[PDB]
Amino acid sequence: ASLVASIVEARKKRTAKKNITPYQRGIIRSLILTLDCSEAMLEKDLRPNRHAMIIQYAIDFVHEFFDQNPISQMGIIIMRNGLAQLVSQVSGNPQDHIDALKSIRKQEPKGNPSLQNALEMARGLLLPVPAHCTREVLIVFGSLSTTDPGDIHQTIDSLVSEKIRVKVLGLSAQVAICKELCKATNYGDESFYKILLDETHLKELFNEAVTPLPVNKINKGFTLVKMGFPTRIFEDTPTFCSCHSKLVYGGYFCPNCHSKVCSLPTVCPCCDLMLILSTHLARSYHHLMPLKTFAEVPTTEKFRSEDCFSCQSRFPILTSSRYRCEDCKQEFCVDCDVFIHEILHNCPGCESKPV
Amino acid sequence: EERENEKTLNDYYAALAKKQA
Amino acid sequence: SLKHSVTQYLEEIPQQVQNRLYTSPATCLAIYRILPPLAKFFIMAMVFNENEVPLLDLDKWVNSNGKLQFQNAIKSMKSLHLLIPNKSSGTLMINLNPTFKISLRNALTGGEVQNSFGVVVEENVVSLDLLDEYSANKWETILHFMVGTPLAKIPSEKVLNLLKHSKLMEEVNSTGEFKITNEGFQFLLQEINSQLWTLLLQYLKMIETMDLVDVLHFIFMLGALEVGKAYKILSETQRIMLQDMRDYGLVFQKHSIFYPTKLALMLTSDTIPDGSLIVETNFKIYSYSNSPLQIAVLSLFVHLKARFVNMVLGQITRESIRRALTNGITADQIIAYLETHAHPQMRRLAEEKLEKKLELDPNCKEPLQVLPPTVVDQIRLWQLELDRVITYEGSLYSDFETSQEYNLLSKYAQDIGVLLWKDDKKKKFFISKEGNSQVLDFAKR
Amino acid sequence: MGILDEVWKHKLILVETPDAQETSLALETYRKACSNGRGAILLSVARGKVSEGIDFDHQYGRTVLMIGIPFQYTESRILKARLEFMRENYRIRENDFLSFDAMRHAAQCLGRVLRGKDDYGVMVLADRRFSRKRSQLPKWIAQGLSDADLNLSTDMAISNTKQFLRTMAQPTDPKDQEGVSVWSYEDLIKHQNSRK
Amino acid sequence: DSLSKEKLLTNLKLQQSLLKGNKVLMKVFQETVINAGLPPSEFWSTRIPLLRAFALSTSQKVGPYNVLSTIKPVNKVNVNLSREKILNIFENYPIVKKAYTDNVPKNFKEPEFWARFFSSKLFRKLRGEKIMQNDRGDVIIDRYLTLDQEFDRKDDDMLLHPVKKIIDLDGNIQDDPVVRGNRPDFTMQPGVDINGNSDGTVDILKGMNRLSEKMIMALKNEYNDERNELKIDDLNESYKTNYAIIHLKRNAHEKTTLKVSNQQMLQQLSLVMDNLINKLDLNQVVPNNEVSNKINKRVITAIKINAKQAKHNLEVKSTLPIDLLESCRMLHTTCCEFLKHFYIHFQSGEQKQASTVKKLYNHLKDCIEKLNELFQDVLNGDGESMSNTCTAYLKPVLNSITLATHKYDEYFNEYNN
Amino acid sequence: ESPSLLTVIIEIAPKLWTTFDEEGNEKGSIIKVLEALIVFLNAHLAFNSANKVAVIAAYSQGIKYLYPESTSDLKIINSDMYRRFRNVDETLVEEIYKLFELEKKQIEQNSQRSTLAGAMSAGLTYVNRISKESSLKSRLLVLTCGSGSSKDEIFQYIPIMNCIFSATKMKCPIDVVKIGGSKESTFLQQTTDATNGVYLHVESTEGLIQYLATAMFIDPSLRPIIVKPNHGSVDFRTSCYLTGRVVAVGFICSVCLCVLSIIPPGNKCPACDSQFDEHVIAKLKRKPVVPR
Ligand SMILES: [Zn+2]
Ligand SMILES: [Zn+2]
Ligand SMILES: [Zn+2]
Ligand SMILES: [Zn+2]
Ligand SMILES: [Zn+2]
Repeated sequence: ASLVASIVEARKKRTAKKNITPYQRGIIRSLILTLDCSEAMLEKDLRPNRHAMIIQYAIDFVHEFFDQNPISQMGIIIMRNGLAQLVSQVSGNPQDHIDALKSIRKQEPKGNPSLQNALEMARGLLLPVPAHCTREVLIVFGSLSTTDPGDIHQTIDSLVSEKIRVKVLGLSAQVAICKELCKATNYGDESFYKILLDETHLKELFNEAVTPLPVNKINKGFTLVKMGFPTRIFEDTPTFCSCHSKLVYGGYFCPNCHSKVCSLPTVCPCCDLMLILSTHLARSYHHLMPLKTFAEVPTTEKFRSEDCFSCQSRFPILTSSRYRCEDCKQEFCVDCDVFIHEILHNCPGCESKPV
Repeated sequence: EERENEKTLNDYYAALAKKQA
Repeated sequence: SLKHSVTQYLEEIPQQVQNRLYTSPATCLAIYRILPPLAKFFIMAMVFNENEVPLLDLDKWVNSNGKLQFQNAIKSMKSLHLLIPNKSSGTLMINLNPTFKISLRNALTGGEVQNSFGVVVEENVVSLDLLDEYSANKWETILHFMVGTPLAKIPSEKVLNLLKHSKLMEEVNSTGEFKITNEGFQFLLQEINSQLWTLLLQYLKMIETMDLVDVLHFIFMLGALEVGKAYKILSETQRIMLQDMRDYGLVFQKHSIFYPTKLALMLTSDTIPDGSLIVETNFKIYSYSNSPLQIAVLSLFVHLKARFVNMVLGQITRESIRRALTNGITADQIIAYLETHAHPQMRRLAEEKLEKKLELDPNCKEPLQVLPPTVVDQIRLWQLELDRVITYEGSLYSDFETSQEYNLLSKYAQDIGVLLWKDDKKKKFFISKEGNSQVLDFAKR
Repeated sequence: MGILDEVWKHKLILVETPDAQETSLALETYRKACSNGRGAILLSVARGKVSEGIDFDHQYGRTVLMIGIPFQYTESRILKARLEFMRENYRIRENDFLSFDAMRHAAQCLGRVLRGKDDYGVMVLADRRFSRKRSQLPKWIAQGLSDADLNLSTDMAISNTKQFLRTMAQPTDPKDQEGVSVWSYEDLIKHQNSRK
Repeated sequence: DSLSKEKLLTNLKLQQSLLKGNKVLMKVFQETVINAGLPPSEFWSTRIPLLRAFALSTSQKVGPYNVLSTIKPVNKVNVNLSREKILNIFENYPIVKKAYTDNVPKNFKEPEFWARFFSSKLFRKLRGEKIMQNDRGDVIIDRYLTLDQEFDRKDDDMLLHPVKKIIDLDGNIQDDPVVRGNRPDFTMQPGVDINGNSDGTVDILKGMNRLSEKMIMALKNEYNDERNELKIDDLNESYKTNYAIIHLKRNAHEKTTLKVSNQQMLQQLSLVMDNLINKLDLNQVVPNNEVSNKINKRVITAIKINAKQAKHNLEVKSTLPIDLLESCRMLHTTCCEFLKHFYIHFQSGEQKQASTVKKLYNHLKDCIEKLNELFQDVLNGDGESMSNTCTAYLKPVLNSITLATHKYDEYFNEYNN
Repeated sequence: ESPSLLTVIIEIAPKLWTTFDEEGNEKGSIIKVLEALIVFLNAHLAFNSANKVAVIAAYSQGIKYLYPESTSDLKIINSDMYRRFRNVDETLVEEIYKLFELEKKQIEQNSQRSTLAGAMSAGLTYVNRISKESSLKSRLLVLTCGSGSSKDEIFQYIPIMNCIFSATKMKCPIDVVKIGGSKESTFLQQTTDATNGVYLHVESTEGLIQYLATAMFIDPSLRPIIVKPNHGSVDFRTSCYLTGRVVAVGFICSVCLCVLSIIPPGNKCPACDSQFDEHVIAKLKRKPVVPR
């Protein structure tokens, strides 16, 4: 009954994932990572520490977000001891955020939260943000209480007026205020306020939260952006960079002012334009067209092939692990189907199928 | 040290001089 | 130092004998496998364009990160008489050995191989049930003979003479028995192909004509052979040493055909786990390994209790430890066996606490022992209490005139390797009797 | 002795004031506290004014303690005369009635948590003598009560509340209750055809 | 509020404080504003988000909390006196603020002052402790008891207001207030003694309550509906993701600035199958060592240039003296600041900024002459051997400077002429 | 120093080599190509012992798992070869001749599509299969006969980006060998520059094994301590979507990000029909305002 339980849990997951839709999602993103050094995250119920696995899983999320969404920029606000602090603003450089993260790892967490203070200066950080740059904040919380200098509801209505969507990730259980926050922040939706059960589910929440979020018709931002690629020149001399003024052997040229920069994807510092490559736009076409799930055929029918169409391995008999792409009508194994849906972004059976 | 203070307080009265003028 | 010992024996072998060894493609393939990646790259770069290159071109190609290993590769390449570095037109023209070059070329192209791959009969039989089992039987018999338990199938007479004449399993005929030397406990601690290399090194060291290049070439094609097939019975000396290594259990020979077992591939290359032994402060043994060989080799220095299918148990006694120390077994050999039989749980915990203490400090006010010392240092303090003395017997002088003469005569004895002891405070030293005449002659001069 | 002083840092506390004006203002503060999410803790009598019609739901109705059996004070002459009175008339047992009436008051207090099929909570009861009162409990209340839950302690009560909040800290499939607890009109029609 | 770019430019004292905090921003400020003569208004106009970040950092305060419940005195008790805790107590309790404001400068000093404040009855009274009449306290602070009681009645008066109807239990108790039944037991009355005087637990409950409404009014500071809250969405339609889908149309245009036949490919296929089934020769592939020599010539021609590049595949070590090195660094940095302001000027697209473009172009021409005389000075003081390094190093920024001059000149001739 | 998973991408197309040998005189050059491939794989398995070799090629209408053999004897080569090498080469040439029997069967079946995207897809699936089994260094080698005029490359460009991302995550360097009348293959040059690979375009089938021996022998154990010999220098830009011209600075539609060198006619996206703000695009069209 182990395979039957695995099949019915995969059915429940498939019922959750039936809504495969090509929604327009948040691409030009601006992120704030609210963190807390409070005394609640000192508890050794988590091994070695709540704050420990916060530090390492935050480093992993920083890497995953800079990979999956390179063109976006993400900031870090730390809550500690009655007043929140800023250690990293929004940047295309992960290195500064990683260095701040390991500085927080070196230091001790202690304090008590002021979520209104964190939201207020997060509001000020997102104040000079363009309209196409979507404003999103991620929230972690290890407690059940927060004292705040003033009322939270004016802050709530003001941030709703600032057109923001926010996910909140609590430690213990659901809190009614954070549920209301995700409700009013996310147009009545309360799927944005989720609580973990263990570290495996916690990491799964991180891997979900790297992904972009679909955007509504009513908050329409249909416009154009003035984009331009830089040109890499493998130069023969140590040469000054525009930003840090240090002598670099090779690098890029600006498409307009011909200045060089250390890294991509970054704006120009001089003529002030976003300079990316085809990789960064190429990173999210599998968001732009998704990959619909593949028809796991039953063992009752006769099959076109009794071995895998892709990895070329023979199919088993009690259950039929022959998973058929509806866009290609070729059955694949469970291993190849899971790997293609998690990594690959084209069906080779659909490459075989002529159109 | 002290040498920044006379610079920025001379500039304090310089900004006031253009404020009245 | 196994490939280093092979290269050292090859460099001891003179230049034209080496060039005779470089004649044939199988020997050149075996030597191609011996040489480092850099020297392998150099000879494959050179083998298809017949241009003698200056050394300065090689210096231009070589990045200085791998410059030391480059120097090691070209020094072995020169000392093996495989390179021809001459400074023709002022710059060092470099040339690979041409016989080696053409034999490697014929091996790569599949050209003239002269059955250096093997004089085939190709009348193959099953190897799993005949060849592997005969090899396991004969190798089991000689392994228990090297343990010391009595067994009916003794080794051959020439390998018995190998153990007698060699310092490896000294067959002390005054006691009438084969005896475990310290060199032979090192032999026991060696890897399987290391043991094979030690056996052939001793056998070639004492065998004389039995032509030397016949021994060389025949062994290199023996390593180059594959498994489970019949082959033609080659030279006469190669045939009688083939029947000799048939008596070693290495080949299954049906008295012209012969069927080389897995051991030819073993000679060519190697191949909570097996052999992972739980150490104990209780000094009790929970081995993750069981064989009659395992009980046979563990009984030499452990009081054992019983055998199960993977866990043969017992107790370390200090009597067993002192038994090992009186067997000529080094405490370093015993502890080296303990790192070969370490266990994953204590290894994980030692790595976690190693990172934890290196986060604090490198010194830690304690002596260094990464594995848990409650099993180890109790034995190792008793192993520090094993030898702990030194004895000088023979000629001894005292009360010199000047310290400079003392240091000069003592330093001279150290240079020629006859000094056994010295003390700067007492201005006295001891030298061996062999070195007495040389030190006296230096003292007069 | 200060345990109130140290538990002050978690939430607020309100107690049933003798003036119901102050009690109403207290309820307003508790409503605003659960609105902003600070939350407060409430104390009132099983025969008090809060116990006779005040509702609590989905953050207000989350868990309710009863400590000991809510008995009427024993040495009331009116109570003893009524006890004798109903025994001579309708043969009503005295101690059985007293237990039943205390369970009636307790069940009335503990019914102020659940409104529809969406609220949830843990129902915690603190006395040794509570175990023999499943018959005096209502049918649906004792239906969710387990026989293993008849004698529990604070540690595994704390544990079971933790696994409760992890359980409904997560969503649920609508199809598991699409026609068995919630009905559509078509589900009602299908049940009607099943009955006939 | 004071959040506009105008107000951020107006806060000159905040600009002074942040400038004094930073160091390289000071050095940039003297070189631009003091040495070159840059107006401050457009110095800080390129730094408006940084000004805003500093303004938010300075302009924030913390949540109120009960100082008293948290702080314990721990025999003279030791105190970790924090001025932040002192002001926490001050704007927590204006009675304590008023007791402070007439005692330090007039009556007694600060340490004897806070010693009396820890000693006082009102300390332990307003602290989470019922006041004991056995305690001597501080007789000077005992005059503040009736003043704080007046504050209690005044705060109760301003706090008291009409109550929301559905929540109000006064409607329940006044639903039938003419009931003449029997009063409840001693259980339901408050805790009093045999004299009828209470223990004061209702009084301390009133005090902690009044602390909670002070928190409510601190939230409720300067800084119908019943139908919706009584409506239940449990049996209603769930929220619909009204997110727009995207569809693609794809037609890539080809680039802007011989054909074999089916018979030809069939016969070549026939020939190559004939050759394949015919023969494969092993050693025919070895090049003739002259065409292989030209192969080696082409390979080493690639290797020489590519490894010469790979020879040059904190910054690099420099032969410049540190004074000249820093001077060219700061001149490069301020000229970059000029050119970024020039892109602000040119990309503005306004006739209003014409005199700004003119005067800044004069400043850039001065920067050009500064660079030329700089290179002349390094030339005559060093024999050009590293002044070549200085000129090649500062070459790309002056190249973009010349690009800006040529753009300004060409556009000037386009619109003027 | 590691069990080095080595796999070669082969793009097989009769249109490509027939264009090659009718443009030039290299009739039967593919025979010298296969012999050089056989010698180079023999050299690779003579270098490492625990290494892996797989061969997969993509014909006109599809792909094939050429090596290893499927999960469901003629001897052109000699018996004087080593047994492992002879077995691999004999399996290879048997699969080649059966594939040529298939090619003769469907010779006038004509495909204007290319299954190269599926070829790199299936190659990377099998590379992940091998690396997931049992710590294995990986290097992938592509082969093209680019003398035939490529019909379209833009539809191939997006799985090129996907496989570049996946292989860059999978630490794999990929080198290009090109044989074509065109000097460059643009996206292949982008692939070599991005994925730490070596671009090369040649014409002659002779000296090919010398070129492989000199350049294609770099292994991931010793890759970063030596210069890649490639000479290309690329910008990773693109032609415009609707006008087909390479653009220095331009526009992309903020919904769909199709590259626009100029103002889109209809004020609307030519890839996802997104209408645009007329005031914003008028501000973009505004030239800088200059003193008179
Ligand atoms: Zn830089
Ligand atoms: Zn620029
Ligand atoms: Zn598969
Ligand atoms: Zn498909
Ligand atoms: Zn579009």
